[PDB]
Amino acid sequence: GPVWRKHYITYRINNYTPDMNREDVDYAIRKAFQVWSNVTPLKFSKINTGMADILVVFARGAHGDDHAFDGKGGILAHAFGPGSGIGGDAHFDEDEFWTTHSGGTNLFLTAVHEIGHSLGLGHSSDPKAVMFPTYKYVDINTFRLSADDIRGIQSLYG
Ligand SMILES: O=C1NC(=O)[C@](CNC(=O)c2cnn(-c3cccc(F)c3)n2)(C2CC2)N1
Ligand SMILES: [Ca+2]
Ligand SMILES: [Ca+2]
Ligand SMILES: [Ca+2]
Ligand SMILES: [Cl-]
Ligand SMILES: [Zn+2]
Ligand SMILES: [Zn+2]
Repeated sequence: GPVWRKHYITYRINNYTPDMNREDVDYAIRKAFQVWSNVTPLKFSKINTGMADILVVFARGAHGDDHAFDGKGGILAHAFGPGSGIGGDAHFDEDEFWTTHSGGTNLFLTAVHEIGHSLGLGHSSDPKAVMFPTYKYVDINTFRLSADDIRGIQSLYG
């Protein structure tokens, strides 16, 4: 698959989940981008106007792309690999209950996984990997990418 042919990447939060405080949503997303920028040459910037590379969206059901969300449970989010338009964008299922910790589905951890896809990673067979298919909560205070994750992203971006 493709990679981003540039190191300065922008994101915009299209809309905010009513589940969380807006500042917590901003924080979770910013910290998620930071995870990946720490291990790559990529720099992520939040923009408030115009078209961003990565649009962050909360939506439910069929929401205008090829893939409808499915209510509470099952699919938590999806994202599109590098490219123009919908490429890079990360969509979070509003039928989930997004939380700062483990009360519902953790937005930070979900966002790390989705951003990985936005940057061109597929899934990992390592259960320790953030790119493993199955969501599970981990202590976010001790959160780190696996060796499988770091190798994955550095093979794409150095
Ligand atoms: O992005 C996606 N890839 C997929 O295969 C689906 C299903 N998976 C999920 O909804 C999802 C979201 N986050 N996590 C997760 C996993 C492991 C650790 C972690 F921190 C978060 N899994 C599918 C394409 C709809 N969406
Ligand atoms: Ca895009
Ligand atoms: Ca769902
Ligand atoms: Ca919700
Ligand atoms: Cl919580
Ligand atoms: Zn979507
Ligand atoms: Zn995935």
